[PDB]
Amino acid sequence: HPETLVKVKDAEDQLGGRVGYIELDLASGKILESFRPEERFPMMSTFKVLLCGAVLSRVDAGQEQLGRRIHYSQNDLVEYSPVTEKHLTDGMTVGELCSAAITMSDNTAANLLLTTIGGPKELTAFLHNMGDHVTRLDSWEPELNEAIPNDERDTTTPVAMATTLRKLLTGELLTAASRQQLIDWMEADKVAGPLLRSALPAGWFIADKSGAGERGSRGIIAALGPDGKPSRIVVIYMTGSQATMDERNRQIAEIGASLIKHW
Ligand SMILES: [Ca+2]
Repeated sequence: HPETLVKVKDAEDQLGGRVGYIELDLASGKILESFRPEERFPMMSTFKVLLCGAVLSRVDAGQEQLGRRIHYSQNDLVEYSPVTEKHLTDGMTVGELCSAAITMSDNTAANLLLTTIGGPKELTAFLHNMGDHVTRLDSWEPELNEAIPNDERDTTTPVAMATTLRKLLTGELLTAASRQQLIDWMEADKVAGPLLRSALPAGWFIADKSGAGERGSRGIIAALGPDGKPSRIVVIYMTGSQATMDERNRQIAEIGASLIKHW
């Protein structure tokens, strides 16, 4: 039952392309283990957590309200909008849109939220303005989903993403209420069952967000730990192969099993 780094390397052997991995201690931020920590990978829908971090930062600044209701039209709807397509008459609140973006990966929700802050370059500026000079969003949905890398638009690195996620979930960049709101949305993720959650023992906490894309791309960002309390950040990305979805999923689940068994 392989050690985590051994399993990550084996996943890469099996899949082709690259697999990147990092594990951070949540309390201290120290890197516990890594593979390809500074190499770029497509974020895919993992960006939607960062987007809601930016929205919450605006809430904390008095520039946005989670209860603000956004109406939109049929023409706004893009691929993979399972929540927003149901609310053409009533619209959705900003907070509902973040729940849809994170928990269901809803693409129209993400686009609507990106509009509230001025687009992908403004999300990049938010990241830069928190000290992440690596991660960048360039595209809207579903173009992000539809894209082949190209290989620097819409990328992060395992360490930049992990670092950034820790800064959103801990410390004081966001208020206590906003850090808790963000982790709640991630805890409520509905579409990442095949990944880390498949390996998760009973009684553990997990808050996560997955992604998938063309050229064998798959990823997950998570805060997890035993006894109902997160205590580590894990980030896993893969890209650059011909792997099927079932194959990508199985490898992420097996990395997950190794990290749990060696915790
Ligand atoms: Ca290799």
